[PDB]
Amino acid sequence: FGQNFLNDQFVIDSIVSAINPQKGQAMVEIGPGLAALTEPVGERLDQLTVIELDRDLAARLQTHPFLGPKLTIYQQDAMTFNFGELAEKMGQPLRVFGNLPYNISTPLMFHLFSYTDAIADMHFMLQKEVVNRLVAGPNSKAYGRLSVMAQYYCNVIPVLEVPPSAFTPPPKVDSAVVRLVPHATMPHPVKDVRVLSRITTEAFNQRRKTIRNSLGNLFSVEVLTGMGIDPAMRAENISVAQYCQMANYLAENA
Amino acid sequence: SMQDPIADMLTRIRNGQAANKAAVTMPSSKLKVAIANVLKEEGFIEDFKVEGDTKPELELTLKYFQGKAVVESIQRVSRPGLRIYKRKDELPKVMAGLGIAVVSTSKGVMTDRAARQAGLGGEIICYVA
Amino acid sequence: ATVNQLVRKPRARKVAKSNVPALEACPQKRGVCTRVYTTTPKKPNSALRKVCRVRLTNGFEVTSYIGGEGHNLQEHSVILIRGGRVKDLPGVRYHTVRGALDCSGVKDRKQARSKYGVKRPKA
RNA sequence: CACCGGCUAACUCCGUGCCAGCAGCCGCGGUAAUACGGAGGGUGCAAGCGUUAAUCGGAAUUACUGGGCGUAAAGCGCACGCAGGCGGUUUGUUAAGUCAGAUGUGAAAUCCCCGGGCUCAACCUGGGAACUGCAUCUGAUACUGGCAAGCUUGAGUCUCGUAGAGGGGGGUAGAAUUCCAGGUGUAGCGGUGAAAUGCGUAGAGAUCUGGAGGAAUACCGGUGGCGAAGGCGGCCCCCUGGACGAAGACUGACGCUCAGGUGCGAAAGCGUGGGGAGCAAACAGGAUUACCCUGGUAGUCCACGCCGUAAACGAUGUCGACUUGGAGGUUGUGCCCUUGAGGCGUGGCUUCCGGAGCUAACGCGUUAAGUCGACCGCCUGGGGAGUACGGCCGCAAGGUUAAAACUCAAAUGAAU
Repeated sequence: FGQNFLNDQFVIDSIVSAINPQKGQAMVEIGPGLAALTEPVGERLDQLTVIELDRDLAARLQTHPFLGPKLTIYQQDAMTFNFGELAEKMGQPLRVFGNLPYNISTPLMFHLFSYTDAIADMHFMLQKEVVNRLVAGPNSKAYGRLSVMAQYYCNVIPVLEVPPSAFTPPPKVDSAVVRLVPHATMPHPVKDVRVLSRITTEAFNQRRKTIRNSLGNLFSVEVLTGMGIDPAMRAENISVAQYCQMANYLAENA
Repeated sequence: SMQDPIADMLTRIRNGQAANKAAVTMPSSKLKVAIANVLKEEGFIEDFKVEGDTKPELELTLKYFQGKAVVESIQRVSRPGLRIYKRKDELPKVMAGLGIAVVSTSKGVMTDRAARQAGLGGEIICYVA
Repeated sequence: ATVNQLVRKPRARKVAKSNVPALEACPQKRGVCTRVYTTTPKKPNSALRKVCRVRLTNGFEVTSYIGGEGHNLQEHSVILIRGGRVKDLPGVRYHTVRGALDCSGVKDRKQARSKYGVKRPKA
C-alpha cells in the first residue's frame, strides 16, 4: 500500500532547528526510508545508530553517495528489542526522533517509558487530535487514559504543526510535533504501575457516570471520602495526583 | 376566517374575468350594492341583480369588448389592517384620468371626479383601471 | 414586513466603518519614523516595495508606503501621512506625502510634478 | 494644473526587461509596453488645478412611498393559550376617528414668484406666496368605533351509526436463539482469500425428548390506515381521546391569530432500584498489509425522575374565499328496479400526470410555489462564528439568548 512522505521544504526547517542535534549525542532515528528526514541532517553527527526493519532498504542504504561508514545499522523490529542495551555502549541517554505511520506510533513510547534513564528527550510528529490529548488537563474532553499515563512519565510539549498540504497524496488529517523529555524525579511515585493502569482504565471505561458506581467496583464511598475524593464527580475531573493516591492505597491496603 | 368581504368581491370579479366567465354571484350587502351601482354607471359591468329574502345573493354580469376583458385591473386600497383617508385636494387619479377611484364620502359612494365636483373627501375603497 | 411588526420594531440601518481609523477624520497626520525597510508583495506581483513604520501624535502606530523612486528617510524622521491603501501589500492603508516636513521631492521628475513635491524646472 | 488601456473626452516614438515602478476597480511590467520613466502631439478646466478627509446620492443595499423566506441568507420540532392586532349581517342612536367651512396662532431673516437699486453679476431691498402644524366654534353622516335591539349562513350542543398498528393498564399463544438435564454416537467443529486464538475424548459438533429465562411478533402487508408532531404492528378484556356520515331540533357572532407563558418531544446520555436470551461502543486476544476473526463491559429491557436536541424534511407558518381537466386508492350514504359487485347520484381523506398563471431555471399546478385578506416568526456579502464575555437552565454532558477586532473580492443557486 502507499505511505505519504513529507515533501515541503518550508515546514521541515522548524523540526531540524527544534531538535538541534549536536555532536556527542546518540541519535536512533527509526525508519529512514528515503532519508527525507536525515538528509537535512547535514550538520551531521559523526555517527548515528539506525534501526531499519527492512533488509531491502538496509541493503540499498549502506552507500548512498556520502553516507557510507558513519552509522551502525540494525535490522530488528524496534518494538521487540532492548533499547537500554545500547545505553552502556555509549554511556549516555539516547536522543531519538521519527516520522512513523501514526498507526504504529503509539506502542513505542510505552515500550520506551519502561527503559527510562536510557532515554533523555523525544521529538516526534503525531496527529493533532492525539497531540491535544497528550498536553491536555482535567475538566476537558481531551482528557483521557493516554494523558494520565503519559503525564505520569514525562513532560509533553507541542513543537510544530504540519498543515496537511506538505506531504505527497496529502490525507484528511493534520499532523504536529511535540517535545517530551522524562521527568528527573517522580512527583507521585507508585509502587506498581500496572495497578495504576488498572484504575485509570476502569475509571475511564465509564467516563460519563459518577465514580460512586463507575469506580465502585473496587472502592466504597467512605473510603474515597477518606482520601478527600468527591464520590459524585466524573472520571474526567480526577487529577493525575489523585489518581496516584488510590493507586498507592490499593497496594498499601489489601 | 373571513375578515374583509369587499376584497372578496373584487377578487371574485378579477378571477371571473380571467377565466372568461359570464356572471358571478356572492352574498350581498348594502356596501357591495352601492359599489356595484357605481361600477355599472361607468360601463365596467353589464348589470347587477339581487335576489333572495333571508339570504340575499348579488349576481353580476361581466363584459367583454372583443376577446378582451374590459376590467383591466381592480385593486383594493384601504384594508382592515391599514385605512386610507384623503382630503379634497389629494384625491388620486388612476391612469392619469382614464380610470376611476371609488370614494366613500359623507354623501354616499361616488368616483373621485364626482367627489371633486362636490368638494368632499372621504375613504378610498378601490382603484379600477 | 407587516405594518404591526414594523410599528413594534423599526427598520435599522447598518453602521458604516471607516477604512482609515488612525486618521480620526483628519485629512493628514504627523508621525515619527521608527523603522525603514522593504517588503515583498502578494501573489502575481514581484517587487521590493518600500514601506515604513510610523508613530503618530495621537498614539497609533501604523505602516505607510513611500512612492516614487528614491528617498532619504531614516530613523527619527518626521513625516506627514495621508489616506490611501496599497492593494497588493496586505496591511498598508496610508501613503506618505512627498515634499512635506522631512520627506523630499523626487529627483528629475517632469510629469505630474505636484504629486511628488517637485518645483517647476526653472529651465 | 491634471490627464490620454476600459469605465472616460484625448496616441505615437525612445529607454527598461516580473527590475525600476504604477494602481479607484479590473489590472499592467520576464526584449516592438497606446498602462512604468522622458519627448512630440492632443483632451479637460483656468487664477486656479489636483490629492486627502467628511455627508447625501447612485443603493429598491432596512424597501412607508418601495424587497424577500422549496433549492441562493431566511417558516420556531409540534400544540394550547393570557395581553395585543383583526372581525359576518339588519335597524336605531351618538358623534370619538373621518370630511367641510370659519376664527386665533405658526417671530424676523432664509427658500420660491413678480418688481426696484449698485455700469452687470454676486450682493442689497418692496410686496406676495408658503410655513404641509396645533387649538377652538359650526355643520355632514357614507365608512370605522361606542351604545341598544335583532338575524342565521361562521362557530358550537343533542339523537343514531361507521372505519382505524390513536393512547394507558392487565392477561395469554406459537415459531426461533441460548442454557440445563436426559437418550442414540464417534472425532472433529467454527472461521477466513488461506490460517490462528477458540470448543472437544470429563464425548464435542449432529439428531430426538423434557424444562428455564429474556427480547421481539413470520405469512396478512399494500404505493394501505391512525395521530398536532415525535410516532404507532401477534391475540383477548377493562378505561379513554379525536375524525367522518344521515335526518331533525337547539344556542345566537359565542370568531381567527398569537409576543411573554404552559405542556408534549426519536436515538444517544445521566440518577435511584431491578433484569439480562440475542446483539454490541470501550476493552482483551489472533491474523493480513485499511476493512477481517474470536471473546466481551456500559447500553439496548422495566418502574420513577432528569436531559430538550436531529437532513425533528414536504428543507414549504396557521385560518378563510375564488379559479379549465385526466387516470388511480381508501372509507360512509340516498334513490330505482333488483342474480346485482346493476344503473343514477352525494360527502371525507389520499397518489400520479398536466392547462392558464407564476418562477432565474428546475419546477408548482383546486392538497398551489396561481388570484386575494388577517395575524405571527425570521433574513440583510463570504470567513472569524452559532464562537468569546454576561444572564437564565442542568447532577454532568451541555442547552438557550448572542457580538466585535481582524481578513477576502468574491462566496452562491439553477441550467449548458
